[PDB]
Formats: sequence, structure tokens, C-alpha cells
Amino acid sequence: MTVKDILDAIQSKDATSADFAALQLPESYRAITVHKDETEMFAGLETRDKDPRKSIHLDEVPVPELGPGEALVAVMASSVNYNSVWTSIFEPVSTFAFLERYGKLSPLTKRHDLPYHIIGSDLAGVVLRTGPGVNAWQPGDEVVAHCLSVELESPDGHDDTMLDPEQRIWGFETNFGGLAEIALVKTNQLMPKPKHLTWEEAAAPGLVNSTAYRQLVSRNGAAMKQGDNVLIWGASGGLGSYATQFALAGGANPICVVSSPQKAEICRSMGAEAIIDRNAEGYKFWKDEHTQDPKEWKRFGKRIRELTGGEDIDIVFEHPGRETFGASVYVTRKGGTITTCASTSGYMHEYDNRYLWMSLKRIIGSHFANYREAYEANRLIAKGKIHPTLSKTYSLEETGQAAYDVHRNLHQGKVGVLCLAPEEGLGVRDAEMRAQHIDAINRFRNV
Amino acid sequence: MTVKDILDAIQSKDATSADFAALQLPESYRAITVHKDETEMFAGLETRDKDPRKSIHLDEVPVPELGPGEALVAVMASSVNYNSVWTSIFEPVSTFAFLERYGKLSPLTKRHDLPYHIIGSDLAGVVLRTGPGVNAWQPGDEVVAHCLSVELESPDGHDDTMLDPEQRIWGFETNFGGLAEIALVKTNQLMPKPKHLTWEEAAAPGLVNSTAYRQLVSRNGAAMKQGDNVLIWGASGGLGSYATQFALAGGANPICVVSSPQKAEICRSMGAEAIIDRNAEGYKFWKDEHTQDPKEWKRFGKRIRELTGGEDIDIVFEHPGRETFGASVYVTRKGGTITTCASTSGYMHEYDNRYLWMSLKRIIGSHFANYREAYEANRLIAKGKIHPTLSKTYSLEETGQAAYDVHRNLHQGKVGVLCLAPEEGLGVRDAEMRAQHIDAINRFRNV
Repeated sequence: MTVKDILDAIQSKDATSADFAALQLPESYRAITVHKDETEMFAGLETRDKDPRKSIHLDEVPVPELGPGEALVAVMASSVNYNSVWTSIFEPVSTFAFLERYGKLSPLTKRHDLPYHIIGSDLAGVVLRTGPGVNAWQPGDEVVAHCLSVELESPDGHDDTMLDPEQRIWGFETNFGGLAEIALVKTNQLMPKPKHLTWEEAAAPGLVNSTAYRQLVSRNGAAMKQGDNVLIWGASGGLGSYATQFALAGGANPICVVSSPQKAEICRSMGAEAIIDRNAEGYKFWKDEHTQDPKEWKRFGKRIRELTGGEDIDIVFEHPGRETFGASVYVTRKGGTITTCASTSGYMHEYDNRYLWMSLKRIIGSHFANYREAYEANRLIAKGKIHPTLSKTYSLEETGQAAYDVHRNLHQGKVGVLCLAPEEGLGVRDAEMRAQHIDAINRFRNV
Repeated sequence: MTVKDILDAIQSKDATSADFAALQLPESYRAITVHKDETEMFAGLETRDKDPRKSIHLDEVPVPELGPGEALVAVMASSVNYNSVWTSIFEPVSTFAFLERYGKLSPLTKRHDLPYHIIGSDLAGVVLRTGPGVNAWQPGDEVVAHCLSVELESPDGHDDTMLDPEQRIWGFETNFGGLAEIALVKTNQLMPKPKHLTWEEAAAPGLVNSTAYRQLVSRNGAAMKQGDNVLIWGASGGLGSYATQFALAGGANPICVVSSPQKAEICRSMGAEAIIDRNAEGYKFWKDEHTQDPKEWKRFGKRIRELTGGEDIDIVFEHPGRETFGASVYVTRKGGTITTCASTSGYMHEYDNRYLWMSLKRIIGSHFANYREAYEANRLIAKGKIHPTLSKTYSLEETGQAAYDVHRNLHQGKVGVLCLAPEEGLGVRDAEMRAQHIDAINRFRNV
């Protein structure tokens, strides 16, 4: 309840880093959790019938012991991600399974094995304390976080951090996540908060924006250049949305795939011009559960070439998986690249390798981002080149609903959660720049 | 005749380039053809039972009219490739199909549209004539050809020749192929003949060797480095046999896959140590027609890790396709590369994308080689770092038998064919360099 003083300092204009170091830490703080004893509570239910509102709690939890390379952070806002939702419906298996294995290494990792699991993989807020060996970050710094958690003990990840052998995700494979008033992070997660954004907007892009950055823009991904034709599946929502922004900002031409006229319009408001509606076109890429339709590939490809004016796809931004993959490979230009980071419709991909090898195409696997790529992504927001796609904000004590919202896919844009922030709209330091980009910032509201 | 007179000049030491240039081209030369009026002779018979002995003809054919950027060459020796076999059994469709579509375009492509198709995609011999616009090659030059045929009119291949939209394969989608006394080639197919090799030894690596170089060694493929663990399917045969040589020569560790211990012995005589017999260890990656077995993948990986001392595969040399692909993707190291150029077992690939995206792996399709890559491949042979894999040499008039040999798959080493050469063993100029590598050159003899 001395949490109020902590908020007062953040809200205070003249509060110094000394003041922040002087703030007493609360004995407990409010946190969204799932409980270890409740992991089997959806037994006998199909996934869709599982209600996150039944599993999610709002607990007074004690502040974790702070270790080396770590920071405690007063969280003003977080977001609900797909992985948070999975955690809440305990699928494929409870997150406690790993937390229990992991917690057996050292006393530091044991901290994470608790009867409750604090979730959330995004964060906008301010540093409260730092641990041994931390010098880059001081108490009072306004920050956002990425969710890659790595000890970098193995050599593997020192020429690209994603290749670390025990790479984990903060709030998912970690306790003390961001859907709470206070969080515990590795400082190698902390990034500067863009000054022209609200807490909730700052927390919004995180995991989804960086994934798109590595996958499409970085040299570990498609290494996109201006002029490239980029096929973007699910262009109007989550992942596809940020990919569309990167395609546009970096001078490429995005071909946007959607399910409805409403979603086509969302794409257009981003500045996308070439749009395909799978539904209105009625693509049936799969003739049945075991055989694909090369005639549907050819028709999809015909439609693309019409919009480009004779030209095939340089880069496919993939993530639906099985349903689309055959077509994705097919429509790609000779020498082109298929870039994948998920398989939402099924992970068993089938494609015709003749179109891959004979056309000199490549398939590249991407996943989240390393600290540089995540910084660079966050930087592009701070420069006002990429914009957050926040759609709706819930309060902390409505996080169950917030998860239900994402679970039932009710919105294309991001679903935000205020943690310490008492209301929406707070945390802007650069009014001049917000006013200059506000229209783009507010593109995804309520949609 | 007039042809014997050409052979006389070739077999001479004296003969100047001035002599060659004054030599008379014959009215007709001997050549291996298939007939346009005999394409439906495979009837309803199954693939295995199709016999190239009954379809391959030895015809007396007129010399084609020479065009710009082209050369006529007296062919001393050639070789039987897979594409030659497919042609002679008319699968998946006749080659007279494309050739008729091709000849309608230019009056010089009309040359390639004849009642007969002179086949063959490998070549060692000596330049007879060059057409307008060619200076780099003179009558009398000892040459070996690569089989890429590109007009390069489009901008697409000017940063990598393979990306040409109208890339054709010489002898396959072209007439006047290698298996004849004279061949017609583009001059951008010509390379210097390795002086320490017999005519037939020089012709053996061509197609198969350049393919393996681009796929594994070059920047367009795996870009292999010393210390890498390379999984090489079909390691004792054609393609794998050169892949295995490149892996060793470049200081990588080849993990060779074979189906018999006889084949294992070939891989050891190449200096490879880590060997898996798929047949003796009874790997069954497909539980049935539609479903794979991840336990078998896993078991295969454990055997790999057993041979490498704990390490997964850096680079996979794929070409079998559907049967082995799923396993390839599994067993590749985090951040590693799967490299593919065929799908002999079937082109409809199925793999688990979770293993691709989450481990940051990549599938790079490759196909043949560009002029630079073909030259570099042939140069590594010239420098005696890579050796021909000759198994048996047939005469011109025994080609049908050699074709039958390759289709039945009775030999591991490349099958050679004498064309103009009266006997095996002619063409050596550096006997001293031959002396140094002779055992290595002969590793595949009668194997």
C-alpha cells in the first residue's frame, strides 16, 4: 500500500533517481497469476470452451529477492499476448512443469518455483532497483522491455543471441511477469521508453513488433530492401500489422491478405494499396486433409501478379503454416525467400520442393529477436517510423476479461492492461511529436 | 572419313590452332538420339521395367548451322546422367514437347526442333569452330563443358546466372548433346580441361560436381566452413560422392549416410570416418503413407551425436526428399542449414516447422551451378583437390547399355562414355600430377 508513494514519484515531474532509490519497497503488490493447484481445472474441455476468466487471479504477492544482472521495475502498463492466454488455459502443458525443472539448478532459479505464477511478457514503466553487476540502468529510468531471457553461458549465442541453447521467454518460462504492479527482469531486457507514447501504447508493440523486425528487416531474416514485393499473411492484425508497417517504412510494396472488407480497410488506413481477400476470392488451397490444390496456388499467384503488374513475390511473410505454406512457396519469385515464425493453422508443413530447388528459393526460420534487433525495433517506434497498434485497454483487475478478449480474437490490434497507471492517456513526455503522429498511433482503436 | 581426320589432329602433339581451324567439318557425325515417333513406346509399363536399351539410337546426323556465342566441339568423351536416362524413357513427358515450343521463338532455336533428340549433358573434347562474338576460345582448345544454357537477356541472372528466367539444361532442353562425336554448345559453357586426367575422367564430374559445389561450398548454398558437421545422404553415389570430397577437402567432418557396408568402404577410402548405414540400422522415418515417426528422427539424431561426440548437424546435404526430409530438419543444429537440390524419393516434402522456426534453421534450395561456380568446381579438380569418380567406360555404340546401368543403378561411380576416343586412357598431358593422385582418381573403378 506504500505502492501509492511509488506511483506518486513516477507521476511527479521533479522526482530524481535519488528519490527513486529512496522509495521504500512495498511488502506486497497486486499481480495477475495462475495457481499451481488449479492446472487440471479444464479437464475434458475443448480448447475454445476454456475460459481464462476462471483461471486468472489477482493476488497480493511478495517482492522477489533481487539477484545479479537484474532489475525490479514499477510497471505502469503491460499487454496480453497469445502466450499469456495459453498459460491461462494451461496448454499444451502447465507452465509450472518447466518452472519446477528450471527451479532445481540454483537458489536463484528456485525463486521462480512458487505455488503461483505471475504472467505477462510486455512492460512499460520505470526502474526501482538494480542488482549486482548492473551499471547501464539507474532507478527512475522510463523503460520498456523485450521478453527474451538468456544467461548466455554457452558460446552458441555470442554471434546472435537467439541461438542460445536455453533461451526462455520472460513471464512464460519465468515468474514475476509484467501483468503486475512490480516485475523482475534481466537488465539485458530493458529498452528506453518512447517519449511520445502513453504507458499502454509503449507496452503494446513489444513481442509482436520485434518478431516482425527480425523476420522481415534484419539480416537474420529476409533482409528486406526497398522495391521488394512482400506477401504478408494476416496483414490487418497482430504480427501482419507490424510487418505491413515495416514493408511500408522501408520502401517495399506489401501485398496484404485479409478475411473481410473491414480488415481490408484497416490495411488501407496503414497506407497499403494492394489487398487480397482470401474469403471473397474463396481460396481452397487444400483439396482435402491430405492433398493440396496446385490450381489454387496458380490462381492466388495470378491475383498477386495483377496487383504488382506482372511481378512475383520477393519475400513471403509466413506464420499461418500448413494451410498457406504450399501457396507461399509457389508464388515466391525465383531466388525469393519465405520467412516463417509460426504455424498457427498447423505445424506439419507440406510444400512442393521442385518449386523450391529449381527456383533457387529459400525458407528461413525466425523467432522473437535478439537484444539488438529488439532495441532496433523499439528504436524505430521512438523515431516515429513504426507505430503501436493498441486497440483496447483494460485495468489490472479486468485482465481475465482482457485475456478472454484475445482468446476469442475479438480485436485485431493489441489489448492493453494498465498495471500501476490509474487511468489511460498518461506517460507522454513529448507532446510535440505525439501531435505529429497521433492519427497513425490511433489507427487500431476499438478495431 | 572426314571425322577420322579431325581425330588425327587431336591425337597429334604437333597440331596447331591454325591446323584445327582449317579442318573440314563432316557432312554427318555419329550421335545418340531418341526418336519423336517412338515416345509412346514405354506403353503402360511401370518405371523400373522401362529399358533405355530399346529406345536409344545411334544415328548419322548432319552438323547444325553455327550461331553467335556458340562453338562446335569434337567430343572425345561424355557421361550418362540422370536427366539423360529420364529423357530416353520419356519421363515425366517427352523432351520433344519443350523443344517444339522452343523452336517457334527464334529461327536459331528452330535448329533444335528435329525428328531426333541428340542427348547428353557432359563433355570433354576440343574446340573446332566458334561463331560471331566469341574471342575467349580458339579452335584446338582442350575443353570440358558445363550444362547450363542461359541467354541472359533478362536482368534477373546478372547477380547470379542461375536466376535467369529462361535457364535451360544443355543436352536435355537443348539438342546436339554430349553423347556424340561433335556437340554444339554456348561458349559460356566451356572450361579448361584438367591436364592430368583422361578424356573420360574429365567428363565424369561435370553436372554432378558443379551441383554439389554451389549447394555446399558456395555463398549461394551452405557456405561451408572447416569444423562443420555435414550430413550427406547418398554419400557413396554420384552427388554425395562429390559432396563428401568437398566436405573433407574444406576441412569439415562428413557424416556419410549409406545403405550397404560396401558403400561404407567407398566413403572410408575417401577419408571419411563417421558413417551411418540406414539399412543396417533400420531407420523408418515414415510410420505410413501420411504420418511420420518423430521417434525415428530422434533415434537417428542420437546416432549422429554418438559419432560427432555430442554435436548436432551444421549442414545437411539433402536430395532424397520426402523420405528423409523431416529427419533432416529435425537433426540440424540450432541456427543450422538444410541444403536441397532434388527430391528423388518424392517432391512433396513434409517437415515440422516448430523445429525450423524455433531453432532458427533454414532450408536453402539450390540447383546446378552458374558459370563461376562451375569453373571453381572444375578448378578444384584441375588443382587435384577433388577427383573424378569414374566406375566404368562404354563405347559410343554401347550407350544404351550404359543408360540401362544408371537406371538399374548398378554402379556407385559416374558411368563414362567414349565418343570420338578410340580407347580408354588417352588425353593426359601432366603424367607427373596423374602419378601423385592416381589411387584417389581410381577409387570408384569397378565400383
